[PDB]
This record gives sequence, structure tokens and C-alpha cells, in this order.
Amino acid sequence: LPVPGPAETYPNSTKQYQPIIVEYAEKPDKAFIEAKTRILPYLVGYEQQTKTQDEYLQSVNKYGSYAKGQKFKATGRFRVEKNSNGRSWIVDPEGYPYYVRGIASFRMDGNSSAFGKLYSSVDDWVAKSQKQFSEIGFHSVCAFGKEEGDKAVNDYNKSASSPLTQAPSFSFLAEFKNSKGISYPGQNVNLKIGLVFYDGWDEWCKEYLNSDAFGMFRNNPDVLGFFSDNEIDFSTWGNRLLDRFLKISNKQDPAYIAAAKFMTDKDKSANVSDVTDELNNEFAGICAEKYYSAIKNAVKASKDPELLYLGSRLHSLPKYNSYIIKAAGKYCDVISINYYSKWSPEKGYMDGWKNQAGGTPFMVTEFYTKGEDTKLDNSSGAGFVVRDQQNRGFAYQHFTLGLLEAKNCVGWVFFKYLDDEDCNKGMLDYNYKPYTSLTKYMSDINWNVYNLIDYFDK
Repeated sequence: LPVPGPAETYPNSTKQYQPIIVEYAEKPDKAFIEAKTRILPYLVGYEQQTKTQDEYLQSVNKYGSYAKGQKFKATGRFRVEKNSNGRSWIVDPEGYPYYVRGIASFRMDGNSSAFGKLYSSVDDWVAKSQKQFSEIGFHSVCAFGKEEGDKAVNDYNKSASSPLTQAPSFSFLAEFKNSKGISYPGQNVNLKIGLVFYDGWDEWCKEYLNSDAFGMFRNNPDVLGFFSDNEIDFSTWGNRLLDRFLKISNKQDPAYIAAAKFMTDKDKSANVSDVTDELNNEFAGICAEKYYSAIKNAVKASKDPELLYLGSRLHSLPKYNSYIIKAAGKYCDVISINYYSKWSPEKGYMDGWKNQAGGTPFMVTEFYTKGEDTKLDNSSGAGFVVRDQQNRGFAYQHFTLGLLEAKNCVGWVFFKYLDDEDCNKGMLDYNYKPYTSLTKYMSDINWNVYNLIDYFDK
């Protein structure tokens, strides 16, 4: 480990740490900067409690929930709770607190020759992976499995005694568009959220929840919950949502109609000149309200009202819009947030999320860094570049410690299972080989989340 500097108070915390420096670049061809970083060995007043894989596995149940402390009422299904000190938890079917530690994109999308040498079947792949992941303190796979990955895990969990819990991702807005035989508003996919104003949105959601798309997931205790979309544009850099809706050419478009109505309702002119960031943000919130409420109401009306709705994986500017967070807190069981472009979780914003959402928790559905040591292209994706796998480990510790302090965060998902052929996004390389330097540092956090929480909350 690098030698650290003098103890100092971590920003927005009561706890001290001895900082190290980790270099990072925003893209592989850019200059690296030096970032003060908090790692687990250098937390003042904490010493790593769970030190081996066996110690860890003896402390948790088959879901990865802490088995030796507090538990809550069991309902036979994953659900959301809050403890007396204002911390939210996902609770497992037996009532035990499950701190979410997931892996995204669990699918067989590496080198096929490597796959064949390492795994003898799809079942073997799931089984070996469930064990591999549990040893590192990951227990769930979340999003982007596609049909084959989702079915593989679903089939495995039906017969296995030790599940790999799953959280499938869907594309509700696209599916609605396809069901109705229409185009995106303004012929622009980036305006797809405007589909919530089209005739039949609420009803279509009800039907979709009751359809075969949910057949393997409904009433299935090994399903953590579902995501309805990913990174919906609710305003982007350089383009506000409300401005773009008002500029839709076809003024018969329900999205235009709704935007113009909103303006008129606020005693304003239905023109781009009257639009402010506040108005834009509020309008985006109305869109979010119509989106999330339709989906939550669809779950409640469905054949499985106990399936958790984990949101739409907010990102970019939308995750900072208090109006969208307010909407998501009213309807989502857990608000999902993809968390990019920051070295440190922003505790002021996370505290804002707590208030805005009415106490409904959030989860981080994607975060990572890439290692320059791989020598891969490394240009695709928003994760920062660090020098090597050890520093990916340090970045994982820094980011996750930041999240552990947020009492409204119920956990996270590392993006992702495998590298791309040309980018170090994975916990495993493209030949299905774990980056052991990374997984060591991941394990040290993941095994200790419950006692770290105790340390932060005491």
C-alpha cells in the first residue's frame, strides 16, 4: 500500500482517514490528475473485521444477508425496510437485511473458446459464478443479462439451494412505441419520455406487467426487482427537455401538446423564450411522475404486487433534478442511479436525495474505473481510467465507502461482469479471468459492509 498522509476528516463525515493519492484520467488519452482517496486500511477507528472468505460466508445467509444481528419481518419476498436510526435496507424473503452488492451484465459475452475451457454448460457457468461471486461478497446480478443471461440465472435459481439473485432490465418506452406502432416524438429517440403523454400509456403498462415479458419473474422469490428503462433523457448537456418538446414540428404530437399546456398553465407563453431551468426541471418532473406512477400502478394491479420496482437508472443531469427525484421517491421502491463522472459520491446531493425522495432509498446501479495496465483502447464508457488493477481496487473502496455513509443507499452494482474486447470495464477479462488485484480490494469492502455500516452509524 502507499504511505498515507496525516489524518484528516473526510468531507461531510465525522470520520477521519489517512489519505492516499490515486491518479486518474477522464479518458485514456488525457492527462492524469492526482486525487485524494480514502481506502479501507486507512480509516481511522476501523480495523477490518472479516478477514477471510470463510469468515464472511459464515456470517451471511444464502442471499448474502447478514445473519447474526438484526432482522425484520419476513414476507417471503424481497422488500424495503428502514431501521430506527434512519437507515434503509433491502430485506430478504426471510427478513434478513441484504446490503445490495451486485454485478451488471452477467451474460456469456466473452471469448467463446475461453468459455468452453472454463465452463462445461450454461448451468455450470451460473453455478461457478454464484460461488465465485459469493466469495468476493457479491450476491446479485443486475441488468443487461438479455434473454439468454436472464433465463440462465432464472433456471439455475429454481433448482439451486444458493441463489444468484437477479434484477432484470426492461425497455418500457421502446416497447410501448412498438406496441402502438408509432414513432418517437419528433422522430427523436432522445424525446422518448414524451410517450408518457400518448393515449394508452397507463393501460399499456398494466398489460405489460401481466404479459409473458414478466412470466419468469413474477412471484419468484429470487428476483430482487426490475428496472423499467436505462438512462432516460430527461434533459441533457446542451439540450433541455422542455425546449426540445416545444420545438417538435408536428404540433399534434402529444409531447408538444403537453409542453405547451404546461407553459400556459404556469401563465407563460408556449415558446422557448419563456422557458427557464426551473420550468424545464419542473416539466421533466411531471414527465417522471407520469412515467413512474404508471409503472408502479401497473405492478400494484398485476398478478404480483410484491415485485419491487427499482426505477429507470437515472444518470447525467436527471439524477440531480429534485423534481425527478421527488417523483421517483413517490413511486419507485428503490431509486436507481448510475453514478458517473465523480471521484467521490457527493454527500450533499445524497442527503438531498433522502429529503427529496421522502425517505425512499436509492441504489447505485453502475460505477467503475478502467485500468491503463490492460493496454486496452479504454475509450468507451464514462468510467475513469486509473493506472492499474490495484488502483481500480482503491477506487472501488473509495467510492463504496462514500456510499456506505449514505443511510438512504441500500447498495450498489459494479458495472460490469466482463471487459469489452477493447475496454477494461470488467471484474473479469474478456477470457473470463478475474482481475484478482481488483477482487481482493472488492472483497475487503464487500465482506465488511454490515460492520462498516455499524461504524459509520454508531
